[PDB]
Amino acid sequence: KMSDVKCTSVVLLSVLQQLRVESSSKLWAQCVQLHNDILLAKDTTEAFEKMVSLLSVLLSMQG
Amino acid sequence: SFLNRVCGVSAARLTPCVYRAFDIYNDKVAGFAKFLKTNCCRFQEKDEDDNLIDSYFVVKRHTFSNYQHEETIYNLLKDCPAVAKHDFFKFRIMVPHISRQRLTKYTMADLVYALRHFDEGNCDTLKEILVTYNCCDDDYFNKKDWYDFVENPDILRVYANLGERVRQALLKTVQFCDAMRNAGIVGVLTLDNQDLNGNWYDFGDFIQTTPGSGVPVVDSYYSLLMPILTLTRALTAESHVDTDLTKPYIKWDLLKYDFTEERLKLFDRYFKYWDQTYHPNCVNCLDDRCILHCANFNVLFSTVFPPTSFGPLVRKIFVDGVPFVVSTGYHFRELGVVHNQDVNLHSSRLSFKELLVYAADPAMHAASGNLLLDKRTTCFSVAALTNNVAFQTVKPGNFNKDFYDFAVSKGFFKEGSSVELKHFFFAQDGNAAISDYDYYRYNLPTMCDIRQLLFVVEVVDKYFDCYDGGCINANQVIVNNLDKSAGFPFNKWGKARLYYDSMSYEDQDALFAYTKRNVIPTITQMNLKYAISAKNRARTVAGVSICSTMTNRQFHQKLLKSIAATRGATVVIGTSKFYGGWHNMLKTVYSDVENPHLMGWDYPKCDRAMPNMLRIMASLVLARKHTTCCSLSHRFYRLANECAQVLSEMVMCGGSLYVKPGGTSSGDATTAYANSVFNICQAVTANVNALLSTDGNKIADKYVRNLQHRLYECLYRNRDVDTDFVNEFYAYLRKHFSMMILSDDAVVCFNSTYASQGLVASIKNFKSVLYYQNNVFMSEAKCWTETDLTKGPHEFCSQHTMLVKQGDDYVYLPYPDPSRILGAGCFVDDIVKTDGTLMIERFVSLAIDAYPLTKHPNQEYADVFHLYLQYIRKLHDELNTSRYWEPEFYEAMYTPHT
Amino acid sequence: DKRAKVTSAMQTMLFTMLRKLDNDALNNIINNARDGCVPLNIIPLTTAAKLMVVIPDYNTYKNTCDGTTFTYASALWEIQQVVDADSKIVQLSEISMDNSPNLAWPLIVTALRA
Amino acid sequence: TSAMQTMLFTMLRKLDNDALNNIINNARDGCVPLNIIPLTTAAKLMVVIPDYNTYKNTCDGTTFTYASALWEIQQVVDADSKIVQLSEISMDNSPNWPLIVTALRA
Ligand SMILES: Cc1ccc(C(=O)Nc2ccc(S(=O)(=O)O)c3cc(S(=O)(=O)O)cc(S(=O)(=O)O)c23)cc1NC(=O)c1cccc(N)c1
Ligand SMILES: Cc1ccc(C(=O)Nc2ccc(S(=O)(=O)O)c3cc(S(=O)(=O)O)cc(S(=O)(=O)O)c23)cc1NC(=O)c1cccc(N)c1
Ligand SMILES: [Zn+2]
Ligand SMILES: [Zn+2]
Repeated sequence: KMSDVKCTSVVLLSVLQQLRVESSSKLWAQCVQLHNDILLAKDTTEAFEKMVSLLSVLLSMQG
Repeated sequence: SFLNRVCGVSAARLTPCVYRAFDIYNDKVAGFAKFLKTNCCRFQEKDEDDNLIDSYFVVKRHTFSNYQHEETIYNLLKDCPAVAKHDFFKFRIMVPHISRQRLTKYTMADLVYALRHFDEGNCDTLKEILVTYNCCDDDYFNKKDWYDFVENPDILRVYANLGERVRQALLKTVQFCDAMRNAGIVGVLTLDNQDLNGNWYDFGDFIQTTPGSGVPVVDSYYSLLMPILTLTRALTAESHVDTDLTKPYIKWDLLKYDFTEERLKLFDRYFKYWDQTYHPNCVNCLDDRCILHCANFNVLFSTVFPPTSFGPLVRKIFVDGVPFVVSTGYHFRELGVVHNQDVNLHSSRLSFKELLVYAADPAMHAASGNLLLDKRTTCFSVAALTNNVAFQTVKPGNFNKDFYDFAVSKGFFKEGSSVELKHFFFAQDGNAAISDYDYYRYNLPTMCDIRQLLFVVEVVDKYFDCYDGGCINANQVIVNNLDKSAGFPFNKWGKARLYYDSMSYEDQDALFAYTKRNVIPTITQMNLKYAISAKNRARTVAGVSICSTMTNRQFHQKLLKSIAATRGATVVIGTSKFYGGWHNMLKTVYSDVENPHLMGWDYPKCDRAMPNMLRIMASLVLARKHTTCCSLSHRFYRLANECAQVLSEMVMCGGSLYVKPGGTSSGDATTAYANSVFNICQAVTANVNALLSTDGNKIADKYVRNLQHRLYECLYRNRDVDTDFVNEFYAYLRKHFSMMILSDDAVVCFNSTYASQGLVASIKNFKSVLYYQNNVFMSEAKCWTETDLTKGPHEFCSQHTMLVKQGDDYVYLPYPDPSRILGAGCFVDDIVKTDGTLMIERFVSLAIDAYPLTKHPNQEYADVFHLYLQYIRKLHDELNTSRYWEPEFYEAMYTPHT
Repeated sequence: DKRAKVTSAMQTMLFTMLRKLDNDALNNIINNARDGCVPLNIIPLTTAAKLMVVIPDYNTYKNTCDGTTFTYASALWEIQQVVDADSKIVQLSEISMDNSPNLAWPLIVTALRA
Repeated sequence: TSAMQTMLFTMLRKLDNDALNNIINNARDGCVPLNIIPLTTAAKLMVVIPDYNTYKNTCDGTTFTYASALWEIQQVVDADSKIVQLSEISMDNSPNWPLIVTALRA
């Protein structure tokens, strides 16, 4: 769906914010931009492309 | 052989050549409208090449008596260089002709009408004026939204290229008025008799008196011209050395704040024959209409002066032998210099009320802070109060997976269906607060039509005559939520509850009596808001200081509680939509309107772009309930405190102090009521501009033609209040333009044949009024029209309307966007995730909102209430008609028996 | 109850800001006025010792605070410290056109009056 | 904190995307990236590879597939921080390990 990937994007930015991503201005700004774009997306290919790039922020750390 | 006769008079090679705008006042018709031109001949002049130039030779024919009359008045005024050269000659077709020489294509009335009746796609004359006088190239218009102040702020530079021609027109009007007074000529100056080079040419309506005793009438000229003076920034040259654009700016003294003689010199240079008394300091004004009149001149002259001259005026004060910096006054852009009266230069102790006043004002904060140069914004930065800058962020929302899995279990969120997820908690990065603060660049210094505003304020005051108000004591003040914010310095030590518990009733009474003689400038704290939205923009709260909100409650609460308790009025603040209140509101709007349609509009950037003159007007309307309890000086100092506290306040935004240019503050409780006054003001001036710009010769109704003829003379010809005509125009507006106002949201029920004939306002008039009086472009895509009144208004306060059967009669019910209800259910704030009872109250509120969806023809909309009721039943099982787990509880909220 | 606690907090804050402000240049600015009344907006413009410049990109930095000293508000300011939005010290040699997509903009330049 | 991470993964698997499952299953095997996976074409991507079997599964030739997109190698920088050739990787040169790969989008 679209609602499922949008809700998963919200949960992903919540667990990025709990890992203190926002102590990095450059990293936090990129995550906010991807999350905002996913929440305003209309088709599922762009939203999943930005979901790839947002999940790569979480998998760049140690978990 | 007429063509070689006209150039036989004046040696210049000529080429021969419609709807023009006129300011008309006759015994037959009165208005500022576009009329037809039939009796004239225009010949154009050419350059050294065979290319046409802006010189025109207007030759018209007359009888013999007015030919002798024009000649005998032109021979007395010719020596003025502000007069266009006139050639008088007889041509045998013997008919006397009058040939004016080297006029422009357009007059000043064409410029003033084209900017006061703006229409996208019907603006050829404004484009021609902008191209002819080199403000912009022809290709500039191709760009989309070239006219829009918000989406293209380069149009301010384009319009400001026109300001030097307007200043020369003002100078030539003063020269022509001096020439008329020195020759003993009495006449009315109108904008259609002056071209865009500044020359005056029509002398038919002038009469002759003894020389030295001429009186030119210039109320209509100056007052119709006034919005163009700040739109084109016509007094830009007055900040340069010797009023020359080429010369460098005037280096004013930084210590200088008075500028009273400079304001008087500017008034004498540009408005010498304006006959009303101008007070540069509005403390010396006689009433509220005098304050409005003299504050309109101050907003034009304050654009000349350095921006560091405004704000609080500070002075070194010794408390118990210790040097202290305190504010002893204020230099307003609108009100001039205001001094405080209870200024003690030497003090022994510091009482609690004076300590509160000394902690509230920005003098001790900004005098001990560092200098700040913030290149992120264009607003005036005052001082950084800390060594660091705060970058606060907004977290995303807390996803409610239980409700979402329950909703997908019940068959929701299928693709291609009506109800989807559209409302989210948009997260914000570190640059969100200052980029939201940068939207105060949409507030521009705006001069109003003062003769029009002084009539519109008397009509708007008729909408507020049913309420009662006045000052109350501190023991009569009811505080709704004691857990509101306390403004900048006071939020470090508690909420608003601590300052109401600490201060005595006598302390609050003395603080309120201190504000009737002194100005206490305060600081507003702007923070980002953690809220759900459908758009990407950041939301902000504003915390006004406890001093301001305490004395404003004491000044305004009786009137605000009386407005919020009145049913059946125009302002519907405080009327609940429950228990049949939506139906009563809508039956009040369709009062007796005879050919009714419905109509709504929006105000783009209303919190930011609202002019300071209209906010001062709204405050004076709200302060008119104080004729018994307040003197004139007390009411002026209350106005000055409101201007220093919620209008031109200093804003703490991220550890730093800035200057707010104006606009409303979203944390002040008076903001909704001031927005309603502003809304009624814009609607009344849209109706005045619709009625005065209609050709009265083609108005068939004699009552309406007589009404516009009295409307023009009540604006521009009389300076007293015709109290009998204000009642008549208010009754006319109540009959044909019934309104429902709730804080800048509005529906009207208007007579549609009157709107097609141009007798009441339509969407076009609201667009024009917002363009010249608000510096915004209202698009028609956010405005709506509803021709069938069984369907309700398309949207009022984010609520849709349905006509359903309830009992034995058809009742209007309100319903929201179902996507909004599901998004509020699925995404939840942090406090609601902690306690499970708060989730039950949140879902009961959402099921109350979503109950009228069950009566919708769409079954998918109707299932939202059943989903919320089943989830409420589940939440109750994991934990009469007074039981919220049954549909009777939600049916009883929309039935008229309260 | 709370009146005594709020009074102490308000009183201590008023003295703290009072102690921070200089009294030589502040009395020099005030005494040149006729009636002893000056605008508030010129008090940190003329008497402050620190200047904080918040700079959003490199194009503003090369025009506003270039070199080790710059001129603003008719005074000379030598740069003491530059930090980024993450509050870490950025050296002067790091602020070029090359390295500016590695810097966390905005930069907050702290300067002292010469 | 732990509950949200477990909750995020449960829904993430529920979406069942090709690229999301690719990233999660290869990062389960130690093959995590170093920067953000870019979306524009011809952009940088640093990714570590800890095991030779994971190199066999991911890389084949001068190009490899990550997040259901094609990326071709510019140069591989090992733990010795110097350039490793394309044919230099072999099963007997794997004792001769975790080495980062830079690539661009096809
Ligand atoms: C679901 C929902 C959707 C939208 C909104 C909402 O606040 N809309 C807005 C209200 C006010 C303003 S204001 O600050 O300019 O006065 C808004 C401004 C903006 S904007 O200036 O950023 O474009 C946007 C919205 S929005 O519709 O949320 O997109 C604004 C609220 C809700 N919340 C509820 O309906 C709700 C939640 C809990 C209980 C109940 N009974 C109701
Ligand atoms: C339904 C209703 C009922 C009662 C009232 C009412 O009287 N409110 C208040 C009146 C006066 C004051 S005063 O202290 O500044 O004189 C209030 C102050 C405050 S506050 O400054 O302490 O927060 C709050 C309210 S409130 O509306 O009850 O939220 C105040 C308001 C409302 N509000 C509306 O009708 C409304 C207002 C704006 C938008 C919409 N959609 C609806
Ligand atoms: Zn006055
Ligand atoms: Zn009063």
